[PDB]
Amino acid sequence: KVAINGFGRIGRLALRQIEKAHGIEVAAVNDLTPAEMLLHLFKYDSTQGRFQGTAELKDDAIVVNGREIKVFANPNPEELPWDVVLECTGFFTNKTKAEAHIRAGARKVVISAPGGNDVKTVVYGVNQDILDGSETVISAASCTTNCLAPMAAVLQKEFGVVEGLMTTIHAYTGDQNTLDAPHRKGDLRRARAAALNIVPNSTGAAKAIGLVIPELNGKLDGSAQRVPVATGSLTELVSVLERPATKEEINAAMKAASSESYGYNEDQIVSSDVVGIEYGSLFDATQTRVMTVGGKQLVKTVAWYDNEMSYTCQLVRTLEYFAGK
Amino acid sequence: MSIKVAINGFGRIGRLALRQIEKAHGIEVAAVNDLTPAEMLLHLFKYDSTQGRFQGTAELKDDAIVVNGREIKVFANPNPEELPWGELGVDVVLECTGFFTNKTKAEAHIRAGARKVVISAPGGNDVKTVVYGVNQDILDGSETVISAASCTTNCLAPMAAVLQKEFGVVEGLMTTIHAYTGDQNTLDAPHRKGDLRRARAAALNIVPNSTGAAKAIGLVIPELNGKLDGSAQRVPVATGSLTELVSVLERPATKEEINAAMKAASSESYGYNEDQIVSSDVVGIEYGSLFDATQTRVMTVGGKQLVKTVAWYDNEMSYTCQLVRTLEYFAGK
Amino acid sequence: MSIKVAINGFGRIGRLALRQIEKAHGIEVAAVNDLTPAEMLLHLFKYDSTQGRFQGTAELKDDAIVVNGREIKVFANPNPEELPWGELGVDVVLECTGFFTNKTKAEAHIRAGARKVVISAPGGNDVKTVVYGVNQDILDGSETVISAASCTTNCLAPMAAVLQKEFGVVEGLMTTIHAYTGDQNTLDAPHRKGDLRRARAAALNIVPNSTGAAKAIGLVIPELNGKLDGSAQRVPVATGSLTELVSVLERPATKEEINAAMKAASSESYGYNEDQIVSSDVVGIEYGSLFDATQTRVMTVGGKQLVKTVAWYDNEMSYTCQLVRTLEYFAGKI
Amino acid sequence: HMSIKVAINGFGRIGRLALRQIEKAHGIEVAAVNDLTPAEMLLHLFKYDSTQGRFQGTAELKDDAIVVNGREIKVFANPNPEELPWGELGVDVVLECTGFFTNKTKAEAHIRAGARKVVISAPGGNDVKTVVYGVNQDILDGSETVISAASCTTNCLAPMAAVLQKEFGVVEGLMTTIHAYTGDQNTLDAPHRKGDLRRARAAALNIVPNSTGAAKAIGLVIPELNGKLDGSAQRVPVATGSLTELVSVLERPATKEEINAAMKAASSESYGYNEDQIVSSDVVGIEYGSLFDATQTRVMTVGGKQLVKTVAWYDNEMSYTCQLVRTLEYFAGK
Ligand SMILES: NC(=O)c1ccc[n+]([C@@H]2O[C@H](COP(=O)([O-])OP(=O)(O)OC[C@H]3O[C@@H](n4cnc5c(N)ncnc54)[C@H](O)[C@@H]3O)[C@@H](O)[C@H]2O)c1
Ligand SMILES: NC(=O)c1ccc[n+]([C@@H]2O[C@H](COP(=O)([O-])OP(=O)(O)OC[C@H]3O[C@@H](n4cnc5c(N)ncnc54)[C@H](O)[C@@H]3O)[C@@H](O)[C@H]2O)c1
Ligand SMILES: NC(=O)c1ccc[n+]([C@@H]2O[C@H](COP(=O)([O-])OP(=O)(O)OC[C@H]3O[C@@H](n4cnc5c(N)ncnc54)[C@H](O)[C@@H]3O)[C@@H](O)[C@H]2O)c1
Ligand SMILES: NC(=O)c1ccc[n+]([C@@H]2O[C@H](COP(=O)([O-])OP(=O)(O)OC[C@H]3O[C@@H](n4cnc5c(N)ncnc54)[C@H](O)[C@@H]3O)[C@@H](O)[C@H]2O)c1
Ligand SMILES: [Cl-]
Ligand SMILES: [Cl-]
Ligand SMILES: [Cl-]
Ligand SMILES: [Cl-]
Repeated sequence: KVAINGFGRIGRLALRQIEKAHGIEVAAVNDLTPAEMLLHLFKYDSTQGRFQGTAELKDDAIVVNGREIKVFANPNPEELPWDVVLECTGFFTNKTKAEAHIRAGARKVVISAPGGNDVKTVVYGVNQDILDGSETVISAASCTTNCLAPMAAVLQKEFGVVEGLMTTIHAYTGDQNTLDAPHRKGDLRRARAAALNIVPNSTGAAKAIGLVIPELNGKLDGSAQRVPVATGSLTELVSVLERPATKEEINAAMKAASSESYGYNEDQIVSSDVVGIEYGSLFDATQTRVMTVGGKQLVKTVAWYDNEMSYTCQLVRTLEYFAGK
Repeated sequence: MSIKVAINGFGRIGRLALRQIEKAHGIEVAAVNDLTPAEMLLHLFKYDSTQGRFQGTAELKDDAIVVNGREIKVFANPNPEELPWGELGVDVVLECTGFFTNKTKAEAHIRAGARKVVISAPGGNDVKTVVYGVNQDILDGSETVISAASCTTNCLAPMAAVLQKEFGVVEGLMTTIHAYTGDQNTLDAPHRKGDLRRARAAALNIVPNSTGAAKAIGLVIPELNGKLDGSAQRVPVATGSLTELVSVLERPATKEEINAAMKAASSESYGYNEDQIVSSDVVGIEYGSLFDATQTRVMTVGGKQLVKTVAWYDNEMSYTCQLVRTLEYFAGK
Repeated sequence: MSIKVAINGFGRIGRLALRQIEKAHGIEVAAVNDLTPAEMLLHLFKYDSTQGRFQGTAELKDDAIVVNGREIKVFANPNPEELPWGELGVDVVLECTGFFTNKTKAEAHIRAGARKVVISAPGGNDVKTVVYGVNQDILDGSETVISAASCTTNCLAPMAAVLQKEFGVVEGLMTTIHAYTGDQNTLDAPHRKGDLRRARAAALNIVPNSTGAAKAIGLVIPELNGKLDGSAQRVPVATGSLTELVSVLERPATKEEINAAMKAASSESYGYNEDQIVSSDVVGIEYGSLFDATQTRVMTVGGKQLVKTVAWYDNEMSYTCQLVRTLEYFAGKI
Repeated sequence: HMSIKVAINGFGRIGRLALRQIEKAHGIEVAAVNDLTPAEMLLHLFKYDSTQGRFQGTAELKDDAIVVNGREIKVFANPNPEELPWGELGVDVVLECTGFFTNKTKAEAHIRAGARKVVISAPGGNDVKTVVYGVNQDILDGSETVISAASCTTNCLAPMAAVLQKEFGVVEGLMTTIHAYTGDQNTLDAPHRKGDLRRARAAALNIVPNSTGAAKAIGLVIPELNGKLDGSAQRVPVATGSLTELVSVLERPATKEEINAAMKAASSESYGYNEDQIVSSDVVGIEYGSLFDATQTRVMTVGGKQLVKTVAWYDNEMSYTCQLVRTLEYFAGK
């Protein structure tokens, strides 16, 4: 029995994915918007396509595949009439703010974002075992961490990482402006028209990797380039390894760790081929480069992800695992 | 002493208005007001994704931007009552926020000490609406708050004026094919005003939306009152737009007669085009409307004629230039 | 005995045509022809920027693709009369290259031994032109080359049929607001066919361009012969379109009457929509045309009425489904 | 006492912008252009440009010529350079901008037609010297007939890579150019002429991985970096304007400030220095071949080991064009 705070991109897609899930179901959503607008945006999606199911608005609820889900329009989480709250508003990104859902009535909580260093942070398929169930607020990290972590863990376990720099070439998101206009958080680059620009912007995914993979703590950093695609992204990591490697060995080790969370690709795919996938990360063997200069090696590895759907499915896999405890 | 202008809302229209007034003689911007620190505003003034780098010097100071050496005071007060327009000797306020679009709200600037307001949007019917080059003569000087109409109205009005004078208009339906604007969302998300179509990702969609522009032609040209209506389709270009009018005229016409009549009426406000241009060629033009003779169609069936005429506009720069022309005329009179 | 189809031009329409024919019974694609090695065609069949991954299996063999376990021979002959259509027993060619869009050019396939050709485009004024759901009865099977018209005609025709049948049309002007297509350049560059507007960067511009969909409507709906014309505005969406028709009707009308008549005429080819949808909601629909009742306008000024009706279409998938409906109907008589 | 008379082969993105730039130059003038198209189309694309704006000058048509700022420029449409009247017109240098003659034997056709020298607007193979103006133009000794102005990415990377090599020493480095899409990509998903499965995909819809030899070419432009760099490209949906990231291991310790101060110290007309929070569209139309962005400099130190990222912007159109013109003027002066 799950509940979704923030019926945004992540919140609405989560409901779509939970609709296919057993033993947990979305019982209620909360947003800042009337139900008619939430229902419309659930049914019709510019990048994820039409919802595959029935969705109609009843009195104070929406009916998805025959079942009723209550809808609320409150900007105060403490005043929510609440087992697990998917926190997807983007405004309660730490334990103190997310503790307000617990004092609204609900037991546990999964923050759909980095939740700080005082909350356990799980990338499903990498370190979900660190959870023992007694946690009240957990974090599923960022979209980029879920892409970076499986690739980086394999590099750490199989060769060891001295250090690495990341570049995520990222779809634009709603925290960028449609056209040039003042930006709420003072970011001079996110203020620019999103669909017209390559936009450099900072990201902490690589620096914070130690929360998911302790043995990479302090070894990675990087930054982002936002580009005019509405969803679909990739993460490059340029690293110095501790032992020699070939492109073939690197790719072979990637394939060995492939799972429902970590896909392995050998086709000449582009970003739109990645829209809607359910892997949290899709390794691209075609982009692996090991460059050797006088015995010294420098390595580039690349993984794709749908920053929307890839993260949503990871959010649901982690949500399911956390519930089984 | 120059006419002293203050800009309320340093947005798309506000910033370009500053650019155009910088090149004008006899008038200068003394202050701008917005919701933002001066550093964010200065950056957006220098760098523009569709209109190019600012061609001039622009520097940051303590609560001010210095444009071509001149200090422009920067305020960040969302209540226009409290702005020091009186203290600064402001003559005219360009009201460009999108939030003070009627007579009583815009009169807060006059209570703050300014003499006149021009609203950069439709301002209600108890405020005169001026499309420069069509009906500015309706001003008699005693007005305090006026409107420069919408971007689309400034595009349609000169085209409709020629059709009415030369042939007479029975009725007409407009379709504006419009660049997306800041009132549309970057990605699918809740929309503040409840618009299920403006809620959708702007650069991904053909987005139908309503507009009162064709109805308001009935105000700029009274002999067209109740005769026009239309709608909009927002499309994924960041600026640059066109207006189509399908009309029933009262007298027979040919494609050549319509085009010749458009050219004869061309001016600094109403341009005349015969090239095979597309919307990006229209970015940054200074005509309020650019008639496209290549798209004129007069279709005759059993004596009955149905006419399509098309004009381009940069919904940003074209409108800004009409806004500045009206401002200069209004400040003189 | 299944109806054997070949696809000439494995492009946007050609590849989607294979997807739809794969789901059909009694008809199957035996071969495709393009100017390209099979790996490139297999790759593009599998991966599609606007229509999504192929929902099925697709693998490469020697100069052939295997779709859902079935071999489809692949050819690369740019001259269609040298294709082995007769030898393979090909009943119908879907002509989707954009280079053989009249009777003389498309007859190459009959010279190569195929029995019938359907052109996925306007085929000129001297070939039967069919919008499925409007006029497929004009076919008796003895035709050798027919046209399924353009994407816009399949959008315009069902809407215009209702207006003509229910109210009578004096005249009308169309505007299609259309996704950019492959006949426009990626960036500003010389254009092969000399069009100064299609030369411009497709995804940066509103691009006026001509279209014969309304002017040629008389081939599909005889009572509208010579009564419509119109034009296009190409805009930066990669697929998905709408058609506006501004018309003068012969008798008075209300928006509700127009909308009710559209819904009454709705079918698998002609959808009826009442939601506040935008173009991306229309990518991948199977209606040839989706009428939008929210955009209907009847304007009355001193008794005189001017009418606007608007219909959506996925110029890719909407047209493809119309092409396959026409193909199936044509093959059941051939 | 005669101005340098230039012919432009390929009136494309680079060809047309080169004409704009040469019009502003003293001592050099365009005498003719050649393409595959009638003069009306070339004139139209010269006046109107979706990313670089309207031409700021006069441009009119005549009988098989364009008149730019009052001066006549002859227009030809012959696709074999052997037959061009380069000798008869006294053409000193040909800017080879077609993308179809990017090696020495193909480009020497302009010499056989009567021209004295050729500059290829692209990598030209290894038996043609590759010149990035401001980095290595002194390698020309005058005896060259055919030279290359390299690629846009090589012109972006080279001044940045030169400062790091001279000031700190470079062990190795990997490049990623995040690059505007170009005309070698398809408008929508379609077969690709050269068999590239990613450039086959819709350009304005995708992040498109693609290979580039730019980082390897630095080993030719800056011989002390031979064999030390490689990299690749991601084409993204902006119509022009790009950046190049370099992740490198240096030979001596460095800080962000030292790296930036050295970049600023080397700035010139070719190599710009930026400290503002700019995005790609701010770079459209710049005349630097490379614009270093001090705001993206990163030095990461982990247990004494350092890894360095430096980033430079470029307008792959105008930045390269101005580099092309500088190289032309220098090459023409010998
Ligand atoms: N968008 C992505 O690609 C992405 C990827 C990974 C992680 N995330 C994270 O997920 C979170 C949500 O981002 P998003 O993409 O859904 O953006 P969004 O703008 O689509 O989602 C926010 C939604 O919640 C609503 N909302 C805002 N404040 C609220 C409040 N106080 N109470 C209730 N509803 C409120 C908004 O109206 C909107 O519908 C953020 O923390 C973001 O960093 C997003
Ligand atoms: N953009 C166009 O094409 C266009 C064309 C014609 C007319 N207009 C009209 O011009 C007006 C402005 O449009 P825009 O496109 O420039 O919008 P915008 O969002 O780009 O700019 C509006 C600015 O006003 C500021 N603002 C908002 N509320 C404020 C307040 N209370 N006090 C001070 N500053 C405040 C915002 O911070 C923002 O910078 C609107 O009324 C719009 O309808 C726009
Ligand atoms: N794209 C649409 O929205 C749309 C809609 C309706 C109708 N149509 C029509 O369908 C046709 C194809 O359009 P498209 O968009 O699919 O084009 P496309 O460019 O995507 O596909 C054309 C294909 O034909 C191939 N081809 C070209 N010349 C050939 C030859 N001589 N022999 C064999 N193959 C050849 C090309 O290599 C390419 O794969 C055109 O007539 C077009 O007007 C297209
Ligand atoms: N676009 C960039 O950012 C960029 C940057 C640096 C270098 N370059 C290089 O410059 C060259 C041109 O690139 P572009 O982007 O201008 O391409 P383009 O497609 O815009 O221009 C090529 C032009 O050459 C013409 N042409 C082709 N074959 C011809 C022939 N046989 N004879 C005469 N004219 C012919 C074409 O009609 C076209 O106008 C390529 O080698 C490219 O790699 C491009
Ligand atoms: Cl970095
Ligand atoms: Cl309407
Ligand atoms: Cl028309
Ligand atoms: Cl690489």
